[PDB]
Amino acid sequence: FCGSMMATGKLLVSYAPPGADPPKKRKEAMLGTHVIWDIGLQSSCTMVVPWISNTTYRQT
Amino acid sequence: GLPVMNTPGSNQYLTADNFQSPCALPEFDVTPPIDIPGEVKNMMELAEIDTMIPFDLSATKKNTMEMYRVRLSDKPHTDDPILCLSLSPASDPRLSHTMLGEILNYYTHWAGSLKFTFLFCGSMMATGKLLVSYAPPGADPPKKRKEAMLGTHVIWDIGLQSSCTMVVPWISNTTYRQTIDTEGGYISVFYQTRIVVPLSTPREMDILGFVSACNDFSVRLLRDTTHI
Amino acid sequence: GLPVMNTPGSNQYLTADNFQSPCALPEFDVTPPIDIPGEVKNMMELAEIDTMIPFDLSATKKNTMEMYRVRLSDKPHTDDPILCLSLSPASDPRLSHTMLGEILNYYTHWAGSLKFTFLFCGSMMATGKLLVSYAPPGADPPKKRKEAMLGTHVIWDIGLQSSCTMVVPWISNTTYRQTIDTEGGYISVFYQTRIVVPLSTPREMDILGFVSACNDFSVRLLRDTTHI
Amino acid sequence: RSRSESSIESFFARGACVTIMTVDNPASTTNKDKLFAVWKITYKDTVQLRRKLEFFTYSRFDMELTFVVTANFTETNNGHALNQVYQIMYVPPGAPVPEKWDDYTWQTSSNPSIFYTYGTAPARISVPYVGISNAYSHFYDGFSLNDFGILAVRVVNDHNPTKVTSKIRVYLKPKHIRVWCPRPPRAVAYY
Amino acid sequence: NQVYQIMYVPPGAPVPEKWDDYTWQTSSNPSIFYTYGTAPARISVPYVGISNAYSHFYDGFSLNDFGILAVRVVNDHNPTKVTSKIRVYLKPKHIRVWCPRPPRAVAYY
Amino acid sequence: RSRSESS
Amino acid sequence: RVLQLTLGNSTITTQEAANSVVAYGRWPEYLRDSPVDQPTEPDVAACRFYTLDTVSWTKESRGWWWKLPDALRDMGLFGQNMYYHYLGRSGYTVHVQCNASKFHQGALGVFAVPEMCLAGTSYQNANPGEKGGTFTGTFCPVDYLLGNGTLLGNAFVFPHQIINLRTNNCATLVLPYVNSLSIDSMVKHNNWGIAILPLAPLNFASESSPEIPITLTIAPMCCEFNGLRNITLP
Repeated sequence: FCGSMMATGKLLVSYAPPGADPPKKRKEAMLGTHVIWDIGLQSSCTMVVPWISNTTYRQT
Repeated sequence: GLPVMNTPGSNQYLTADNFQSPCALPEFDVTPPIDIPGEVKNMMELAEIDTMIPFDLSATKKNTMEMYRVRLSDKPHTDDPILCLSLSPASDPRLSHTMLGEILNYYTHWAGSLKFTFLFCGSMMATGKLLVSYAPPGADPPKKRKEAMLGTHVIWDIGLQSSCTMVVPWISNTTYRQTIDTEGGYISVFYQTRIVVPLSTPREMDILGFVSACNDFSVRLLRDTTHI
Repeated sequence: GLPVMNTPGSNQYLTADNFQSPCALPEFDVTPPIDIPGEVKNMMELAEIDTMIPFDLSATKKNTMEMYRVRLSDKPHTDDPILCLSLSPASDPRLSHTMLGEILNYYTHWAGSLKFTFLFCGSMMATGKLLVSYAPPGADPPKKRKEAMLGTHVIWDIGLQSSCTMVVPWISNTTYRQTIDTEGGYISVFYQTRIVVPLSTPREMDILGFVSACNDFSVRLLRDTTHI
Repeated sequence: RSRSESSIESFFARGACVTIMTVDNPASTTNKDKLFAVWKITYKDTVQLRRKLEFFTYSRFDMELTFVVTANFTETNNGHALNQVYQIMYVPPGAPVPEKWDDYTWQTSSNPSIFYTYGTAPARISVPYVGISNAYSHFYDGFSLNDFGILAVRVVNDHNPTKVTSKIRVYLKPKHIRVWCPRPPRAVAYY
Repeated sequence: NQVYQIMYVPPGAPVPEKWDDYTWQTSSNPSIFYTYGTAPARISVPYVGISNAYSHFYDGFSLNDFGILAVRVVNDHNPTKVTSKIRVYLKPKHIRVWCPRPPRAVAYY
Repeated sequence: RSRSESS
Repeated sequence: RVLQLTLGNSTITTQEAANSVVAYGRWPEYLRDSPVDQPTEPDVAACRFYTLDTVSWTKESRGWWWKLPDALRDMGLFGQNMYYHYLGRSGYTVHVQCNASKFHQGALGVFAVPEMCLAGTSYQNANPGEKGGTFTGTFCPVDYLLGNGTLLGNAFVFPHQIINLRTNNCATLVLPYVNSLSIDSMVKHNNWGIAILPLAPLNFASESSPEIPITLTIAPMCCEFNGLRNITLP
């Protein structure tokens, strides 16, 4: 985040795993995996999405 | 002599009390009792005896042996339960008339585990499989065999063992079930497969059902009601 | 048998007494109790909970949140107290309605130490200093900041700590204060300095006040009055 | 200083008339229904007790009930009578309550009973905690209040030709109390 | 047989006004139901001074209390007036005194 | 649970 | 310093849970010994911080309230568990932060109230699910009363914490399971009830966000359910 030093809020970042459908409501996304990243406390939410694939090598 | 004060409660007869009363035959010697076999020490030790459940209370079938068997047949293979049965030991006419129920009738709270039994009593050569399912309370009795197989349920093979027994478990928020009206669960039996048979043997088997209390069962706060 | 003499006092019901009474369900087993959290063992353990003091009982402001805040402002810097407050936990409407007071209402003598609190709840950037003074009983509440600074008094800096707490002490000749009408002391708050602020931040802060009993507090001789 | 006088007991434990059951001698002449009177034990009438209880959310308590009976003839007539005797029936929770004067319920063995002969030491019994749950509740945040039984009183002398009305104060007094989760008290006003 | 109610009202407590004032019911007040024609009723309030001893004299400004007795019959619609006296026989117990003073002449009382 | 009340 | 609490698929950042209050100083735990006691134990995914839709506190905001478990009658799993199961009992950590700028004076009281019977009656009326219910200053139970004709000033008895903005901007009540029973129907009976009232009225500087958000992060703890498991015998 690169907004005011005084600005503050909370954004929900959610990992919709594959096969499923991207979430369209905040609610649905909170049910999934998701960080609740407070703008005001830490200027940057990092987060490693995990590796998956049946075919244990993803095709580009 | 010794100074005393009679507090309130003196000279009232209180049915619910017990105090050493003066005996009217103090000289009289009582006949010593013998070791008659079959002394009961606690009412529960009757609730513990599996008795028969009148599955059919149809005015016709009732008040005769007929109110106890289930006509397992071989007619159009429908998909409903063979015999559903709500486990309100008191809130259900079927279970009410049982011995268990008879003792339950003399109490308000009771809380234990009912154990049922289904003794099949059809041909020695007959064979099939019935699904018996315990729908736990709060839910709704299952109406399709499928739904019931998803729930808890024994798959009891007629041909292998003439009787499926099965202790339903004890539950209740209010850790003492109230006999009056409203949950308790259910027990259904589904034809899993038709009851196939060899030669002219009839396509009309029957099944008997038992019920009784397990060691965990107990009752509290007596309440007789019998009057006229 | 044993010779006895019933002295006077026999066969009178004396509400204020207790004697083993015959039980009406001697067979009945009671439901065992559980460890529900939050068991209270003594009324004092409620008087010990700081609650809010309705500083303003103006028909308008009362019976709504408004009866609890004090409009610290930045209007003409007068020299009276911001809010004087007599410590008659019972003899004063303001303090009467508090929880402490509620328990006090059920007793005639009580005698301990009240501890107050003043949580400021204005801007994070706002800043100033207020003088809170304990006028001990017998005397007269101070009317000028000066007089109050001569007395006991904290100089509580808004800017440094959002809340001035302070246990007023226990006193009384008659070593049990009577709840009814007539002394007890006072507690005033003086603007020491104006509440200076940076930018458009409003010049309208507010302050909340608490009160509760300390370990030394206790009550005696119960007296319910509630009727209709 | 000491806390003793404000412990839970010292607070709650206090005889408080919670009601006055009134009955009439079965005067075969015109007595309609005053034949017996019945009251469902509930605190909810005595603001006093009620209030102290709502100071908490949960509580258990062996309730002790005393009985004070008082009679008098209704007609200034040469009212004569033999010392009457009242029946005091305690009906434990979830038990049928009498309807008739002579409903079978008076006879029914379950119900603990009291025969207090007028003009004697006040009658007394003490039902123990009878919650089906682990404590009586005072508030609920769910759907389908608790019971403490019913009192029932009826005169037993029958064909008396002189009407004899009688009040019976009940003096319930919580004993062995224990409470949970204190709550702010309701203003005297709403009751 | 009537029955009298004997209410003890501890110091600084409201005293009944009506016949049926709420005070009779009020839980604080220790009470007595004496049924006529029985062993005389009896109770015994302990020392109830707010101070450390009842005073008999004072040399200051704004006498002590020992509560109030209150009696009322309980049988109601009796159509025959029945007056009743109730003597109270107070008897100090566990006494202890301080600073003897010359006694007042029998006369002034 | 206990059996007491039904002895 | 900021702690980052995790419960499987959910994570919450928290400044400093130093001002955490456990109601009645009783930490929530399971049913102690006092299988046979049918303790079906699914303490897996139903124990994750859920987040209710944030309310917008304003000048004239009276207050908000949520019943628990009610609130979570939809928060995925837990909400499920309150149906496949007849009985249950969970504590809960309620975590109320309300980020605001240094230029917003204000103060909220969060009150956990066991058996919070909000007076003035029809199931749906008293169960606002996940969006909570609001108060009013005159349906909406009266605010300074909390339905029940009580004087606000006494609320503080009930496990409470004050979010005075010019200090901590978060609050965390920790309710343990409380009830007249040992277990119960999680659906038709709301053990707790969280009410948030503004003590000091929300005020701020000229041109600044005039409606600071407040979020609730209810995580059910040490929860459990009844049993369907029967028993057989040869």
